[PDB]
Formats: sequence, structure tokens, C-alpha cells
Amino acid sequence: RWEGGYERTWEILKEDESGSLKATIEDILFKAKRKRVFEHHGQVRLGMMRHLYVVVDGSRTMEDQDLKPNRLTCTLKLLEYFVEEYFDQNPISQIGIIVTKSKRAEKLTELSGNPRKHITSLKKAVDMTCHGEPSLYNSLSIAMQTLKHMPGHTSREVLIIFSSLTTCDPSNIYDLIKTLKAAKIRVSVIGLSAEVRVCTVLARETGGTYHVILDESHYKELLTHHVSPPPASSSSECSLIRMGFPQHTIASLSDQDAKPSFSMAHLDGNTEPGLTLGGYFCPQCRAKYCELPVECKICGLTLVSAPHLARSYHHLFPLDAFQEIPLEEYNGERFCYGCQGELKDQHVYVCAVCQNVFCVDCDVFVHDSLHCCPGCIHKIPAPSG
Amino acid sequence: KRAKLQESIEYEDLGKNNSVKTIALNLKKSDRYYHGPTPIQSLQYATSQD
Amino acid sequence: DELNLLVIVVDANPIWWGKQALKESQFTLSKCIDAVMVLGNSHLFMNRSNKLAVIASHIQESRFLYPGKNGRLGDFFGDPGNPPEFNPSGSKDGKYELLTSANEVIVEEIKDLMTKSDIKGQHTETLLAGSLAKALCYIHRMNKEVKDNQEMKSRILVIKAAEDSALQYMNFMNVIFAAQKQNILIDACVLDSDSGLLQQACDITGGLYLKVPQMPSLLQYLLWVFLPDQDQRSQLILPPPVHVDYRAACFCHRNLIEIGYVCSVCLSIFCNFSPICTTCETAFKISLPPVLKAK
Ligand SMILES: [Zn+2]
Ligand SMILES: [Zn+2]
Ligand SMILES: [Zn+2]
Ligand SMILES: [Zn+2]
Repeated sequence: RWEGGYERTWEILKEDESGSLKATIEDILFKAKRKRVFEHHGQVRLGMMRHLYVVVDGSRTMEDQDLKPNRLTCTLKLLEYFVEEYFDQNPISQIGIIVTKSKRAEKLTELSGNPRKHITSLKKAVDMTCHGEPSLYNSLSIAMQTLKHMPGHTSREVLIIFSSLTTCDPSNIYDLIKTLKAAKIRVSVIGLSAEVRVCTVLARETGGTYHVILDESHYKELLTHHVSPPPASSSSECSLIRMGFPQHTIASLSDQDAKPSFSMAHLDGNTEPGLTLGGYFCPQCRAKYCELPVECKICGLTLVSAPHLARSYHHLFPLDAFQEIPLEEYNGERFCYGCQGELKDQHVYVCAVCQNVFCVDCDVFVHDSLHCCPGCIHKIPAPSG
Repeated sequence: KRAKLQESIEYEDLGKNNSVKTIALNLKKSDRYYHGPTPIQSLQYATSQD
Repeated sequence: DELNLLVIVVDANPIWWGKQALKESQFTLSKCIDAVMVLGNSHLFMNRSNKLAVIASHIQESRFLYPGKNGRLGDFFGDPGNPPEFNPSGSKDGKYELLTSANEVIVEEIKDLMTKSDIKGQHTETLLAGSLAKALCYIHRMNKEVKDNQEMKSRILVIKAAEDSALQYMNFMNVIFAAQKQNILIDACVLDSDSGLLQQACDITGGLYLKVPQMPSLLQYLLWVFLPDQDQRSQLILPPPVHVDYRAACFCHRNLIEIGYVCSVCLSIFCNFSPICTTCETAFKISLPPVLKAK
């Protein structure tokens, strides 16, 4: 009785050219693109120093065929971009890498601000076997003991990323919530598929957010939001003294090979030896070592300069775009303030301070790198000068 | 709201003491005084004539 | 096959250039245009498929010398990559046809800028920080279209000729980090005035803070050192090594910071002698000022 229905089914499937006349696949594409949601959340904090402990899951569930047949190479590869972007906008801050395997929590890297140390360490986890049985209470209790040594003035948030396992609660994590709040720490949880309710309350009581990754493009957007510090305000974390302001030197006069270069053997900077060209030095100790914003070993504080260290945190502070205004008369100078030419296809963006018209290539660069408006230099300093 | 208020405070309190670091103000006033007095009006006409 | 681009930031200041001719100088404002006449031609000699972009720096705005903002080079671009509606001059680029038209736009655009300088508003100096804010918006618009097949390797050239004004120097640092994401190089060509903010653009991105001695010796330091090819600049070695070093100190304070602390929790770096607030409306506990004041 198969051919009795298979012969008549092919007659309908063969005449598939009649469905292309209707505008079904076309009308939905233009309506699904105009769906522009607007939920601007004020994610900003005045605290410049941040301490983070990224938790990486290493169970057997890191090999499922979701976004790609090898999930193990999906989290480790995309985490290198988060580390490089973290030091790009926040070089004075540092992160940490803590893995979890064989029902144990083995801390890989320490609390250092070396971008090369955290990137090269993730490539070694490729050969690491995935046994299974992840533990959340083990990777969270150890991170609090190390974070306790930091003075109370930072957000001291904790990031936890797992394979969205069905409730990764070892043995009643709700009893730990009353303890994590006393340490004034924060927990951030990122999901990948199934919902986790046992971690949603933890991200709300401590102070954070909870999101589930839906596509490969959504995982990159969520990491950008975590670059900015979490929006909060406390009273017991607002005391700090002695900030290190190093200076950049070259350790030469005319030629680099004619001089003993920098970061050699007899030099006090024996932390990262090799053959470099220059570095920083403490103004209160004259200790020359690597130029990476890391905690020195003669004072006990990280390096927060000003040119390309503390400015990166202030460069991300003005997070704002532009508005729009429709019209049915075709008017508005149509001359861009940055690239002169426009697009002339229903795209008029004005400013809320100087009112300047931009195109599709200038508005994207503002919310991504420019972070302000070029017209604020030829209008705001005008009356004050 | 507090972060939006602290942005206008730092951006405005510096205009009264701008370029006051080192020689960022001495070199700026040196070129202004070398040209001569500006409120005398007579010198302003010779500047645009050049 | 391959295209390039060079953004020249000319510090056309009628106040500084108007007083340099009194000191018996042969390189005045009339000779400053000749620098673009030579650099604009030597750039196209290596590759006839290049593009030219010159941005001025006036005391009121940053006028685009090439292409201009008028009805000739504003709406319609005279770039060599547009054969339609532009071919009486954009056809013989191999000599003095399109190269002369590129300099003619600068002379035509500067006509409206020189006449609009009545200096009746006392003195306002040149807004040098606003010049780099327009160069990033121009290199990003052309990169979105040329990102296919080609790559367009460009650079950023800055020619300093005067000091700054009452502008906030924080805006001059926003264009430095906004240019590092695109992996671009920023240069600096001072003439007489020296500033510590322009030198920061050469140390962060990896540029070169060159100091020009005499004025007529300008064609030598802009062709080999400031070459848009940037292929052999790592082993070139022509300008003298950098000896001085200028960075940044306090924001709203009259002191050189080196160990000082901010006001409270904001970003205004001040000093360590502050038990309470200063110029904000915050607070600070008395668990550290009693310790720092002692020693
Ligand atoms: Zn030290
Ligand atoms: Zn535009
Ligand atoms: Zn604006
Ligand atoms: Zn403050």
C-alpha cells in the first residue's frame, strides 16, 4: 500500500514551481528585519579595578553536536577573543582560568595580568580528556578563598560558563548563597541551551545576569557586555590608596644591540626573561620588568598609568549612539560631518548635542570605537574659549 | 544616574584649568603675547590683511 | 591589483603662518601647499591606482581640502575608482592630468576658508583635536566598500604647526584607541610647537614622533620616513632616536602624579592628600587618610 500513496505524493511535490509565485518567503524577510528591539540597560560602574575568575567546564558534555561537531574547540577558541578584548579595554584588570574535571577543581593559571599567559594556556586544554561529572561547588568555593585576599574596593565578580547541564547543583548550593553574600562577591552565569534555575537566583542575589547562548553570533555579543563593569554601587567598597604610575622607557640611547637591551639576566626583572626592547618601572622603587599591567613584586599593587592604561577604561565609559527623525520632504543638508558623502536611502541620524548627520558607516564606528561625536570639539569648547 | 552626573562634572571643571600641566600653558601664551594686544582693534585689522 | 591611501592632516593656521613670514622665512603658507604637490605625486608614482585625502586644520573647523565640501567634490567624488561621470581628468593619471586636478581642489577649497578669517573674535587658536576625529570617519567609509577582494593598506599622517586651545584633551585620546582596532598607523610631523599629547599617538600604535628642524628640509622627512607603503619602516632608521618622553599627569589638579589617588571612586586622578571629597559629591571613609597622613 506504499505505491498507492507514494505515486500521488510525487504529483504534488513535482509542481513546486507554483509556490514561488506567492510572496510568502519575501514578505516575511522584510518584516523580520525591521524588528529592532530597544532595551538600553545602563551597564556602567565607576570602579576601574576588576577581578574575575572565569570557570571553564571540562566534562563529557563539551562534545555535543550543537553549533559545531566539536564543542570543546568552540569554547576554548572563542575564549581567547574575550581575554584579548578584556586587556584591550581594561588592561589594568586581570582574569583567571579555572577548569573542572574528574570531580575536581584544578586551578590552571594564577591571578596575573599577562595576556600571553592566558591565551597560550587555553591551547593546552585541547589534548585534555573529557571524563565527565562536573562540580560547581568545588570550582566556586576555591575561587572565593583566593579572591578574599583582594582589598574591598572592586566588583570582584565571578564568571561561570558550563555546557548548560540539567541543574549543575552538587549538593544544595542555596546554603552557599548566604555565605557568598557575606564576601561581597558576585556570580555571573552563562547558559548554552537548557535553562538553569538553580543558578538564576544565584546571579540575582549576588548581583549579575543570566543569558543563554542561541547562536555562534550571540556568544560574541554577550562577551562584549561583560567587558564593561557590572552596574552597582556599594558603601563598604570605596577605599584605596597608593596607585602605581609607571613610565615607559627604552633602556637604550641610540642602538638596541649596542646596549644590553632589556629584560636580560642581571636585570632585576627576572619574572619574564628573554629579549625585549623596553618596559616599565616603579617610580617609588625603580624596578624594571615587563611592561604588561601586572602586580609588581616589591610593592603589592598593580600598575594603573594614564596614557594607554587608565584611558582604556574611560574610553568605554561614553556608551551612546544616535537618534533618528523621519520626514516626507527630503531635506537636511545631506552632508556628513566626517566622510561628507551619505547614502541617500532613508538614513538620517542626528546628534543630541551638536546635531550632525551621519551615514551607515559612521554610526557603526561610533558605538564600536569612536564612543563620542566629532562635533563635540567644534561646538562645546567654542564658548569656553 | 550617578554615572551620568559624574561625566559632566569632570568634563566642565577642567576647562578653567586646561593645559596647566607643565609648559602646555607657557608656550600657548607665548605665541599670543608675541603677536601683540588684541583688544586694541587696530591690530586685528592688520592680522586679516596679512 | 593593489590600492593605497594617505590621509594628510595639514595644520593650516593663519595666525602661526602669518607671523612666520616676518622672521625672514622662505617656507610660508604659499610654500606649504607645495608639500602636498610633491607628496601627492610621489604617492601616485609608485601606483597609479591610489587615492588622495587631505584634511586641513583651521581655527574654526577642519575643512576637507580634498575632496572639498562644495557642490563639486562633495556629493560627487573625483576618485580614480569612478570611471563614469569623471573621465576628462581621471584618464591620464600617469602624468600631470589627474594629479593637477587633485591639487586644484585644494586651491579651490581654500578660497572659502582664507576669506572667512576676519579674526574679529579675538583669539581661539586651532582645534587640533578635531582634525583626527574626521579622518577615522573617512577611512571607515571606504574600507566597508573595499573590504572585498582588495584590502587597501593606508596610514595616517599628522603635521603639527601650532599649539592647542581651551579644548578638552580627553577628546584627542579617543581617536587613538578608536584607530588601534582597525590596525592602522598614526604618524606625527611637528614643525615648531611641541606637545605631549601628539607623541602618545606614536607610542601606543607604534608610530614615529619625528621632529623637523628647518622648514625647507621637509621633502626628505615625508617621502622615505613617512612612506605609505610602511613595508620597510622597521629597518629604515633615518630620524634620530627619541630622547625626551612626555605622557600625562593629573586631570583637574596642578601637580605631577606618580603615586597619587583619585578623588574617590570616579576617574579624576588627583593626589593622596584628600581625606574627603574634592570636586564631586561623593564620600570617603576615614580608614586610610589617618594612615597616609602619618607617613
Ligand atoms: Zn614597587
Ligand atoms: Zn558618514
Ligand atoms: Zn555631538
Ligand atoms: Zn570624583
